[PDB]
Amino acid sequence: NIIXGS
Amino acid sequence: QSVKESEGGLFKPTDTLTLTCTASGFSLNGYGVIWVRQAPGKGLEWIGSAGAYGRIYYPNWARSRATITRNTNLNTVSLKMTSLTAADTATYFCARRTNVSTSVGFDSWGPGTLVTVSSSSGQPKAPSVFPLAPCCGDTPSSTVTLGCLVKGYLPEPVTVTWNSGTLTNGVRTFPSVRQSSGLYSLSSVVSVTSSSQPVTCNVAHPATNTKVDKTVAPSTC
Amino acid sequence: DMTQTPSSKSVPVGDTVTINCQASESVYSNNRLSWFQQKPGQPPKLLIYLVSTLASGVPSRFKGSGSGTQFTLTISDVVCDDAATYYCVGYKSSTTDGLAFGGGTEVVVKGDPVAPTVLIFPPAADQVATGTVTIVCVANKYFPDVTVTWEVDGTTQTTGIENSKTPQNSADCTYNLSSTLTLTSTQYNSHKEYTCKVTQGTTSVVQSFNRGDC
Ligand SMILES: *[C@@H]1O[C@H](CO)[C@@H](O[C@@H]2O[C@H](CO)[C@@H](O)[C@H](O)[C@H]2NC(C)=O)[C@H](O)[C@H]1NC(C)=O
Repeated sequence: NIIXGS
Repeated sequence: QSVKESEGGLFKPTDTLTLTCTASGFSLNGYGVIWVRQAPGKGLEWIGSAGAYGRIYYPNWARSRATITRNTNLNTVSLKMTSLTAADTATYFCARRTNVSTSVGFDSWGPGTLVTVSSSSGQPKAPSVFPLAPCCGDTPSSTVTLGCLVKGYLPEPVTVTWNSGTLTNGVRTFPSVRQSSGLYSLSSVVSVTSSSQPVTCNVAHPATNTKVDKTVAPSTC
Repeated sequence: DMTQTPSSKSVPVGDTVTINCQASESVYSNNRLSWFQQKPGQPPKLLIYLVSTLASGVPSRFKGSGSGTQFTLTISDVVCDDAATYYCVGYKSSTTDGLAFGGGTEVVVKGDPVAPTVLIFPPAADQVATGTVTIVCVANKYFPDVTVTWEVDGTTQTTGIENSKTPQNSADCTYNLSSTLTLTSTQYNSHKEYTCKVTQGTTSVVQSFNRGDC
């Protein structure tokens, strides 16, 4: 989940 | 609806820099916050980011000496940097991103805070202000440019107004230069008609809590 | 890694200019790319997010395009107000080295050429007692760039000189420059003629004063 927590 | 960086100022090499990003008119909680700096005459440089959902990420150069922390109680984001060098002299910015869906659509930027890491003297200095007037031997004309030289201050910045802000047009305030001693120097001029009363330049040096008024008259011989 | 080319470009008023941004690796979802405008002494301003969506209040003559590893900013009908440095920022992930700034592209806007008006200011009377004097030479409202030369009794000065240039005027594209010559009080009192020479290509403007007369 490396896209702003998602 | 604006963000602001806390005070920078004068640092010696090996000091620690601590800066706080504060918001007014909206929240920082739940929004991405980034730290960027800009050395004199160089490009914007990423220092690190506070993700909107808790993750903190850095560029590799900064991961060892910078740490970025969010305080959701106080609605702030902070930056701490260790082992300062003269190369860390720069303007430091924080910025807020309204929409996470943009990732880097950073929307609201602070005015920037000036950090001077001085290799030559860590002691502050209040400026001397000297009038700038044409040689008294010169023939007068209908127009005249007068000014003030703000010399020998540390750290940055100084601000200059003319006649308490009532004289604004035809004012040219130049970027500062660094003397060989390490002290900074700024110059400001203003063009008026020769019917003008004497002009007064208002110089503020916040780092020394100093305000200087200098009234400049054209010399005559 | 974001590579921006060229580092600098001059564009006539009214013409169109294109700024290039090379991402070594495709940004996330092929669209995590923003453009920024920064004028010297000011914070950056967001121009475009998601490759091509204009931020609110940004004129439509700014156009963002691209995809993958390659992006472009196009400014049509350039005005002096567009003199600035422009930056692209690409995002891959929320990890180490996972966003990058371009090195920036300085856009110089070419307006009408204007020759500088040159002013020289002898040191205030209360400077000399301090043991050091600073002589100021100002070149106002000029384009294109100038070079400044200092002479003391005909001898070209090679040390003690600092120069500072304002950014391009947002209305007429012109610069202002301040040049300072710093000497010891004795050097000042030992010489007579102080001269500042402002050269603009094939044009030169020279202002002098004689210490005895001021
Ligand atoms: C965040 O997203 C909102 C929603 O898309 C943006 O609001 C829009 O702004 C554009 C101009 O850029 C307008 O044309 C839309 O009508 C707006 N929509 C709404 C619902 O207000 C907002 O500008 C974005 N902000 C950032 C910094 O990206």
